[PDB]
Amino acid sequence: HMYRNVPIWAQKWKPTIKALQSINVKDLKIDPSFLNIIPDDDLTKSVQDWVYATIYSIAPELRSFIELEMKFGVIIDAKGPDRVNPPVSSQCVFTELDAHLTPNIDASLFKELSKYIRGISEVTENTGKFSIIESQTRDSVYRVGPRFLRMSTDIKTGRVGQFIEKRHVAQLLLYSPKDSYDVKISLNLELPVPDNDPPEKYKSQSPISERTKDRVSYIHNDSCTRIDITKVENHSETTHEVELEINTPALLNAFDNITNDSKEYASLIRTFLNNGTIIRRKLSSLSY
Amino acid sequence: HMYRNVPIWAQKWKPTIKALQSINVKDLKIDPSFLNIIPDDDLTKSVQDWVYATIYSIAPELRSFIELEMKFGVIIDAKGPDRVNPPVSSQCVFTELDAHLTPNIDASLFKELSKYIRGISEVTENTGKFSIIESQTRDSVYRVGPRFLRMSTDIKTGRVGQFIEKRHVAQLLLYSPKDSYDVKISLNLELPVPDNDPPEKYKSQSPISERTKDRVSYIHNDSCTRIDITKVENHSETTHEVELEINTPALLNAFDNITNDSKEYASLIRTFLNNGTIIRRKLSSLSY
Repeated sequence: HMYRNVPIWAQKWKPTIKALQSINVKDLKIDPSFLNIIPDDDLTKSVQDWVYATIYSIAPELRSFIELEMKFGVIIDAKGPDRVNPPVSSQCVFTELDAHLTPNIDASLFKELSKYIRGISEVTENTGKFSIIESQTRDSVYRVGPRFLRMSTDIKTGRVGQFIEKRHVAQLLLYSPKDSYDVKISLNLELPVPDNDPPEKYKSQSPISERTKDRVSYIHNDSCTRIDITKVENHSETTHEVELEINTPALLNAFDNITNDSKEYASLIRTFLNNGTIIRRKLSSLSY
Repeated sequence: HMYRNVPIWAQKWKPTIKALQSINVKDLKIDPSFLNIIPDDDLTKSVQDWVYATIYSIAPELRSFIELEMKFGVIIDAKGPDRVNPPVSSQCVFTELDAHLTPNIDASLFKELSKYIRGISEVTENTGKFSIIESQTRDSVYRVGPRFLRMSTDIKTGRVGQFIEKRHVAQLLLYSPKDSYDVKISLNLELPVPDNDPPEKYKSQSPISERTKDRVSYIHNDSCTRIDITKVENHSETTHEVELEINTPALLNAFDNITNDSKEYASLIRTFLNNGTIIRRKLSSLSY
């Protein structure tokens, strides 16, 4: 598990993740179930299985370069410009060949959600739970041939922050018909470029694409989550992006402990989705 | 709310049902969310809304005749004999014109699930939680014209148990693609026939349909639920039916308290679905 990687189509064990035991809460009024457990709902079990399969398919040395993120926007199918409209009416994993999501949320909604999140961060009873990080970076993509290298530059001190090759490993599309946006959950790799020097080699040539990002990040260490709210100019097309990202460290430690003690892995996933849902719901209630 | 009934298309207030607060459990290792709440998942919120709308649309005097049940079987669409196959991959409310479910589960599965439930009822630590009721009844449907009256007769002492008019008010279809069966959630009315005598009037004439039911019921008062496992001969076509039914009393008391204290209504629903899910999952794991 820790020291191997197997392709998704060849994996045979799925770790058992047990349901939350009826917590030690004041004797409730109603048992949660006749077994006295709270079974995970179907979408959280799916995500738990998918995230485990996809990590277990990447080479152990590559695993600390994992980024697991949820991005908001609308799922569009291969044929039609409009949001997909399967015959379902509650949230679910959406599996249609060529369906895609481009992260982007209405500008007005983005500014009311930013105020909401800023307001939640300043309530005096939760102020030592969040930290706010504001940043402005220019990401430029260079082709080597053919590989695409992304170099990130901070606006103030034009020092190259990150120099990497980003590889898309997998994505789930969550169709959310009660909501004004759907969500894509992505597992990418951000692999640091090797021996190729950043500043020396590519200051000279022209990127094939440049994105400027103006971003406010809210880090909530107690739920292992970060919320990133960004205005991006895509060279120029503007998008407004809202992302939730899980802390990699904590993810890799939970995944390494899955045989030993499934419970850490299972409530990391549960919280990530619970944070996701709060944002999704707040964006839908602001849309009225 | 209590003393009115409004049609579904005309209802304007939806009660707010709050998320479970981070229970008083040993300080967990991970906050459940950045708000410190556990938002309800989308299918439980849907069911909570649907059940409230549908009760609120029935006339207050008719409400104690409500039966809220979950039945297992497969959703089939209008055109094709096979189980529906929308492009989704986790459980969701399934909304396709003319889609239908006929309650019926493989005979072999039904006998292994009966053993499982009997085994769960006899574990010494949960034996004062369940009671088992075995019964054999013949239900005969008579048309008056045109209304259909169902009279129920117990096999031993051929005394007519129930004499009623059953009215279907609504149904939700839950598409469960990870499972071997789907579920239909139904809200019916079982209205007791008025002044028409049972034994005198219809011993003479012939029913338009007769069903014999051999049933074992497991009553779990602490979760307000009953599990009913029945072999039915439909005059003769045999079906094997598995149903979960919520206790009406408790449902009507929770619904009456929804403005005052939403939490009873919300965890009655949550448990019903949690019980449903255990049965669904056990039926799917027995199917391998």
